[PDB]
Amino acid sequence: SEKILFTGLDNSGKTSIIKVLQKEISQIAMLKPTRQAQRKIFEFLGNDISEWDLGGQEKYRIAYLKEPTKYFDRSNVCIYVIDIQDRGRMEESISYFSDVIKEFRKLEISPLIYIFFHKFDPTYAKNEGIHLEGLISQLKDEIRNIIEEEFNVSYSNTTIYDLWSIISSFSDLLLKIFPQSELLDKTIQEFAESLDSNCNAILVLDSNSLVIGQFFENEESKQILTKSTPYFLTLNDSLSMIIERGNKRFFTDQFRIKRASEPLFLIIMTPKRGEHLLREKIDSFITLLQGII
Amino acid sequence: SEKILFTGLDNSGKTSIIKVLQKEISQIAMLKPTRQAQRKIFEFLGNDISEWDLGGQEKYRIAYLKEPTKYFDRSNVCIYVIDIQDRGRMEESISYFSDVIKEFRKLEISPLIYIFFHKFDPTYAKNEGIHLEGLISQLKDEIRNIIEEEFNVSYSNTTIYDLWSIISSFSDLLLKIFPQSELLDKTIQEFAESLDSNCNAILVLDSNSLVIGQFFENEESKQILTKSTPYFLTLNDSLSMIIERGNKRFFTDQFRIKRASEPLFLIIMTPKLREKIDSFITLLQGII
Amino acid sequence: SEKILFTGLDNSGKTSIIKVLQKEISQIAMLKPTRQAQRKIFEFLGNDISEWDLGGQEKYRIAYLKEPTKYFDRSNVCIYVIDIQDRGRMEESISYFSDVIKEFRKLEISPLIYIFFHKFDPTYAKNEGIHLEGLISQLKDEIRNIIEEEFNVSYSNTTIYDLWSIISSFSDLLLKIFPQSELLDKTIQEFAESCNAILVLDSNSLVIGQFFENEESKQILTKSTPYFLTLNDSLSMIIERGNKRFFTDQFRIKRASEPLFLIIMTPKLREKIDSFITLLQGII
Amino acid sequence: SEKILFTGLDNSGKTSIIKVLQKEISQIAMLKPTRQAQRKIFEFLGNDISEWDLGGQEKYRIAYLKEPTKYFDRSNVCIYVIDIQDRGRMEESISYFSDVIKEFRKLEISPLIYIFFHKFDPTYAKNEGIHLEGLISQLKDEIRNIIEEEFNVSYSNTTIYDLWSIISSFSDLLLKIFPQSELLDKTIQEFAESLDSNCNAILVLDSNSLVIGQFFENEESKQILTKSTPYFLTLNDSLSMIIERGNKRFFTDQFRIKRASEPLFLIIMTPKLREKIDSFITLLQGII
Amino acid sequence: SEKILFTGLDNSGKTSIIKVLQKEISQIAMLKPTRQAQRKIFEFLGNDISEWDLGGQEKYRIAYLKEPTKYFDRSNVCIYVIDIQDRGRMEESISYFSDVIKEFRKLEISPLIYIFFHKFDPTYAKNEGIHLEGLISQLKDEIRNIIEEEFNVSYSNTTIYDLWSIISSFSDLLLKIFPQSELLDKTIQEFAESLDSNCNAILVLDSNSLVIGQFFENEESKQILTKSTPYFLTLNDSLSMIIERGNKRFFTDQFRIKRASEPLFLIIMTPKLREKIDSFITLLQGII
Ligand SMILES: Nc1nc2c(ncn2[C@@H]2O[C@H](COP(=O)(O)OP(=O)(O)OP(=O)(O)O)[C@@H](O)[C@H]2O)c(=O)[nH]1
Ligand SMILES: Nc1nc2c(ncn2[C@@H]2O[C@H](COP(=O)(O)OP(=O)(O)OP(=O)(O)O)[C@@H](O)[C@H]2O)c(=O)[nH]1
Ligand SMILES: Nc1nc2c(ncn2[C@@H]2O[C@H](COP(=O)(O)OP(=O)(O)OP(=O)(O)O)[C@@H](O)[C@H]2O)c(=O)[nH]1
Ligand SMILES: Nc1nc2c(ncn2[C@@H]2O[C@H](COP(=O)(O)OP(=O)(O)OP(=O)(O)O)[C@@H](O)[C@H]2O)c(=O)[nH]1
Ligand SMILES: Nc1nc2c(ncn2[C@@H]2O[C@H](COP(=O)(O)OP(=O)(O)OP(=O)(O)O)[C@@H](O)[C@H]2O)c(=O)[nH]1
Ligand SMILES: [Mg+2]
Ligand SMILES: [Mg+2]
Ligand SMILES: [Mg+2]
Ligand SMILES: [Mg+2]
Ligand SMILES: [Mg+2]
Repeated sequence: SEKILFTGLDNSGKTSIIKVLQKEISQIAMLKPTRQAQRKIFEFLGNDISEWDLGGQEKYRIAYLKEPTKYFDRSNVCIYVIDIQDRGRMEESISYFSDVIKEFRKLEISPLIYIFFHKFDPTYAKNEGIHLEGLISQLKDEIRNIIEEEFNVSYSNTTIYDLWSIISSFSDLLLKIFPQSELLDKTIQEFAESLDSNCNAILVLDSNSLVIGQFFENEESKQILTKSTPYFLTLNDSLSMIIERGNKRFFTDQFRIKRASEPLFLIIMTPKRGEHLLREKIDSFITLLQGII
Repeated sequence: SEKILFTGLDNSGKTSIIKVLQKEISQIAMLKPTRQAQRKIFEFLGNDISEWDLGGQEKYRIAYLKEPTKYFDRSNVCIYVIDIQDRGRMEESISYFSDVIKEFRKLEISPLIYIFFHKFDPTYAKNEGIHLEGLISQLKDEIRNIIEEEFNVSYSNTTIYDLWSIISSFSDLLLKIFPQSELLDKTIQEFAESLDSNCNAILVLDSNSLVIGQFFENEESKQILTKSTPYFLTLNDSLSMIIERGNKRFFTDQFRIKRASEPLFLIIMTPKLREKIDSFITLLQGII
Repeated sequence: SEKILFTGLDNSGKTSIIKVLQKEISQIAMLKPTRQAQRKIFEFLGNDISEWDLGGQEKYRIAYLKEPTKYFDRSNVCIYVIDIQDRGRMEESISYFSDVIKEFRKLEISPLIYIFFHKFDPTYAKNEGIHLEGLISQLKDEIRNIIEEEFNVSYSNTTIYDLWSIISSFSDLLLKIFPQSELLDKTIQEFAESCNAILVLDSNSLVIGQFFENEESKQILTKSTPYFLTLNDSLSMIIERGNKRFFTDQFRIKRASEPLFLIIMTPKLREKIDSFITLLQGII
Repeated sequence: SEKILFTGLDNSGKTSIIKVLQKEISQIAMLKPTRQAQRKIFEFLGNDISEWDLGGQEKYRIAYLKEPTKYFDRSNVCIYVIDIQDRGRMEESISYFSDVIKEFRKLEISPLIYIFFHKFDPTYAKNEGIHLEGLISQLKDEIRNIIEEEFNVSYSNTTIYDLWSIISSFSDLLLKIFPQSELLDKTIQEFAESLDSNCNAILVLDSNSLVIGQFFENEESKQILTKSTPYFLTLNDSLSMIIERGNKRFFTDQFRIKRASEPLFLIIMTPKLREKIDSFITLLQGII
Repeated sequence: SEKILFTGLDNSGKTSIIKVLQKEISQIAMLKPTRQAQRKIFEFLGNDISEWDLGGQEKYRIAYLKEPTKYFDRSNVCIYVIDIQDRGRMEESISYFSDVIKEFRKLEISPLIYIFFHKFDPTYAKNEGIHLEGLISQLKDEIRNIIEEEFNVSYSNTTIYDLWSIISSFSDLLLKIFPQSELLDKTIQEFAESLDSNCNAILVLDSNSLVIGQFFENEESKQILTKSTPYFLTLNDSLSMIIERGNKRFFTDQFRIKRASEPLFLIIMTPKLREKIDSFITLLQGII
């Protein structure tokens, strides 16, 4: 299987990120500090994945460093969550990150390192401007000096007030473990162009609502589709569909692949003024996706 | 202002019904016994209505009867909620119903009485069958002997597992307080027939999602629209729309009327013209 | 009957504050933008109080200013909520505050104005420090220029991450509407002298009386009382945890429907508590 | 590792039971039908245990039986949940239970079979009485004819309206996977007797609030401590202790054992000595 | 021989009903709780019948269910008596009834079940109204669910304040064991119409004063004769007769049938011929 480890200081936001990934946002208010490690198992495209949420209180971080084989071993990815709104605890956070990397070195493993600069809220980021960007740049410099190019590192700005920032970062991480064929993007890109200027955006999602494939004509089309899709997903699950809302038309479809348990979800967005997508075009597209993914 | 009173024994389901009406079903798992009377104010078509939820524990029921002018006076509608799954407490429920009716008599007021035979769940109703039907018929006989034709009494079977049963019963109650013109049903019927064989069902809702007008070509069209509308409303609120799914097409629209604060909601289901809709809405704005 | 009006821009936090007051914190994650005016009624010491939660989205603010008599009239207290983390919307917030004050002037009423500097979170205040205090000073100066000594104005810092900040501020507001006798504080002050802390709460868990020997005792009792309440309501009592001892009691007053709650924290006498309760029942 | 499997028909209540075990009762109102298998990992006295929640809708049960090695294999316990309020689906429930037992036989494994007669609510049980008792007796006969003494079977009446019904059954189930020494029951018994007539009830809980040991002088002392302890825990967790309410006094304590990660919880109820509690704790640390 | 079983909870009124049948109403005030089973033998139309009065206190009921073959075996009729004034013991009563039926199932016998809804006093029934009727209808449903159409069940409302209610129910019970020829009712009907409109009511009784045949022109004629007959019997016993009183005339006669030990009693009420009577007696002698 695969092991994904969430770690970081207490209050950094690890459990809230997980609650977003589980579509259980309503449980974020009732969140208490996580006690030791909480573990669950989920499936990504036919592969079972174990997820570890390490409670970040100091009494728990010490226990993690006392029995490192129990917690840090066999990790394929380490998600390290930093509360970028809490400058006063950043030095402490980098210090605990150095301890975690040191444990990986003693175990002689090199998991993918994914840093979530978390609580990067829209309101907070707008009011803080380049002052916040400079702080993140200093954080990366400290992280690079600790990593010393012995680990692969990725960085993402995340916030529970932007579901896409969490979904796409977690999807990008899973697709680094399970790389996709270049044919996938080439097929999606060619399908969009075969519609002749009548395709603003496409998403291919799995049963966890994680992103398997994507296309965006521009930044505005990306914002419209990624912000509307969760509500269309809620509608689909509660009830193929065609939805006209505002100046856009949405085509939604479910399809299965051989190796995965549950169906995948396809959504295509076009201008409302555009021609209706021919069903035979969507079906041939789905047939290729079933052979590529 | 109009006064609507929720009363009945504890555990009968009054607050859960209100939570359904407030679109807050998720809080039903968190419900505690209601402490005495809880009150809110909402608007229905430009009229304010105060809503009283009276906690049903015995210590509160005694307080209600000790100071009747503070709780039962000026009530325009009394909703009496009966847990029809609790046979063992029905005699106590009817007994307390007699007390409430007596206080109305002493105050010399005649509010509309609306019985909610509540917790009429689909699974429960299917397993209990004619026994539950006979048990409800016996409850009605006891209520009739208490009322003695001195009050207008309506009945409905309700359950939180059927949102339509609660929404349409409460809408029916409010439309008895505020009667509609006969032109409304005629306009909805005439608009439906003007679509040839291409109009299965219509719903006109207010901002509380209460039913102001309705049309159903048959029972199957009624089931499809009433079960699907709550999810379209959640989508519309979370974001004019058109939704095609299966063999049906759904048109949703919002329009305002002069006397009401928030817009109304129109949804039309057809098998799979903006002018017909715009002209329909214009007629509704002059009638509703 | 008294009318309390919650207003301010959308996203400022008004409904979350109300949810804390209703002991419904678990619903804050499920909150959506409030549509128009949501109204409820509750009792405070035998008095009925109507509470108005005005949705702050611009389309609703335009409707409030189009029909001022329907929303702002007969207001006894206006609670104006400002997201002090959102400097980018502060000019917009002060401008709408000016419009609200103007409607009060045209109605010729003078409600108590209670400003909540909301989202004053412990982490945010720790990191912003003195820069945030200067910002609050600028807001007070603007509000002063708008009020022009025609309204009584009070200020409070609030955050859903400090339940006491919201409970005490709202209690302080209600005690300005319904003033208490000075004998209440003196009776509590003298009972303790006869004690690290004392709270007298009503059935809404609002603060009717309080005593705190020092800042440390205050933090201990204020943070512990909700769970002592949760224990009580869900279930007199005597509790010992740590180096402290707690005494909880319930009693009724003549004009109130539900009982009041008394909790005393001492370092670790029935007759002295019963005489203290007797005096409270004759003063509150 | 150990594997616990929740299965049964859709709507039987499996996920609600798990929500109670996870101290997330507030989320029961938000539950949706479970899609295929949901899996979590928890610790019981130092042992990692995988928990499988198999969604019960028919399209999922067909998938389970198509690939029985992926779902039923290596199971230590099978919890089969039956909605005993839904007589109309009991024949369907027993038939799927027989299919599950058949898959265990083809795998040549013998998990403990634990039947939960769920939704045994206080109100429903009181109103149905002996009529429901006879129906449960008929269910046991069908289960026994399916088992044919090839499996170990346990039965429990459960309901989300009685938290102890679910906690104690799940605790009883875990203690059969990990049998305890007879010294634990004797030690708890002797300590309660060393207090003379000053010990009404004792509970020893783990960090999951599952029951490791228990003592009850009589049925009334059992109902007082079990219904009070969740609020004594929520107090302690959200915040040693002594509490006096009514005619009772309570002592709470936390202690750790060598092989477990988180502390255990001890609570003693007496009618209204620190050295005696410490020595009793020291004994438990060498026995558990 | 035939076996009739009187059973039911203590205080239900079993022994009081038997005292009415034995013409010993004066002993009702001296009744104590019956200790275990009391047994008598009486003759009905040439057939010996054993009558078991089972004491209903719980310690006796437990003794019955411990040795079911001694008490319940070979029963031809089980009379179950329910005090319908005591709602607080109806669950206990229905539960014990379920136990008795379970013993008949294990014995693989199917006696006639006769339910006496007892203490249906005129004053109590008048004051309780349809509330008592619903309760009896509820009890009837519980009995049906317990029986599952495996037994013949009859019902009657009985009370010691209406001798006819007890006499006619016990008579109807015995005639179900020993069905009569259809020529009997046709003969009584034909004799009545042969007297023109000069025949309001007829009773044919045995030496136990049980009703072998009856005829009533209307309800008033039934109430007059059924209420006057007990005193006519006492006069006849204490001493053929003719009695004129008010606007009615009563003819009484005694006759024997070949298979019965003691004479039968014929009473005819007419508005105010020996030969007609003698021939009517002759037909009855060969039909009964
Ligand atoms: N503004 C903002 N707040 C957030 C965000 N994410 C989480 N929070 C809040 O931050 C607090 C910390 O959340 P948690 O998820 O419990 O943090 P944690 O890392 O799991 O803490 P531990 O359980 O001790 O490990 C919670 O009150 C969240 O509501 C975010 O993206 N933006
Ligand atoms: N099966 C079923 N249960 C229901 C239904 N409605 C409410 N309940 C449950 O019945 C219980 C009673 O809920 P409440 O709404 O608090 O009852 P109440 O009348 O408000 O009781 P008081 O607050 O004491 O007056 C709750 O546990 C609900 O979940 C229903 O329609 N069907
Ligand atoms: N950090 C922080 N966030 C808060 C606080 N209070 C509320 N929020 C968040 O701010 C957002 C706005 O909350 P609301 O209470 O709905 O704001 P509102 O004033 O009611 O907005 P309208 O309904 O449009 O009038 C929500 O996401 C809350 O979670 C707080 O004290 N601190
Ligand atoms: N009255 C009563 N209702 C219950 C009880 N437990 C669960 N329910 C209700 O039963 C319904 C089914 O609950 P679930 O837990 O989702 O059932 P499930 O077995 O998980 O169904 P699937 O996800 O399809 O497998 C929900 O509406 C619950 O509220 C109970 O103990 N008593
Ligand atoms: N009002 C009223 N009381 C009755 C009636 N029949 C019996 N009772 C009273 O009910 C009480 C019970 O009478 P029993 O005949 O001794 O009852 P039982 O079933 O024989 O009791 P056990 O001997 O213990 O089995 C007596 O006090 C009677 O006076 C009736 O028809 N109406
Ligand atoms: Mg956490
Ligand atoms: Mg309630
Ligand atoms: Mg709001
Ligand atoms: Mg489920
Ligand atoms: Mg007797």
